[PDB]
Amino acid sequence: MNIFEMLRIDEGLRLKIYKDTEGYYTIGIGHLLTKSPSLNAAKSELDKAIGRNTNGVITKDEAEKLFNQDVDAAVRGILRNAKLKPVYDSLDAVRRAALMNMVFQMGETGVAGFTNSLRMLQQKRWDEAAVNLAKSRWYNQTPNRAKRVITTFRTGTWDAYK
Ligand SMILES: [Cl-]
Ligand SMILES: [Cl-]
Repeated sequence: MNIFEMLRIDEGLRLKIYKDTEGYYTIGIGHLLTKSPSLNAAKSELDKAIGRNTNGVITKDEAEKLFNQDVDAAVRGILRNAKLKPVYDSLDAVRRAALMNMVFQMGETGVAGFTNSLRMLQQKRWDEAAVNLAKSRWYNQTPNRAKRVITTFRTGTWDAYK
């Protein structure tokens, strides 16, 4: 298992524009197009991202390419963020994948706001962090996915995804 497979599981794969759990227009493997309520705006962002007139539909290859870019961006966002980098540097490989999953879902800024949980992860206080992470809107809104990521930080293994 790895980051790509893990996210592919959590996000799924859709080839036509769709609305995510927050009702925003998305496509592919969790690639957020826009927060605006306009479908046209979404088709516009889509074409600009793919580089052709898509008409709201993309191929598998195109989805994958977006996904690759998004994963890379996530790492790099981690590494440039002063509250995140240090955490990431302290963790082992499986747990780094759990931090990336969260950044991919909620953005760098959203995760950096889990100050207290971050501190706990840095200290390697697994159970405590797991409890603190669950006291969040993130957990109450997408509880199954959040449980998977949380178990991942708690245990340092991929069991939740096997
Ligand atoms: Cl893009
Ligand atoms: Cl969920």
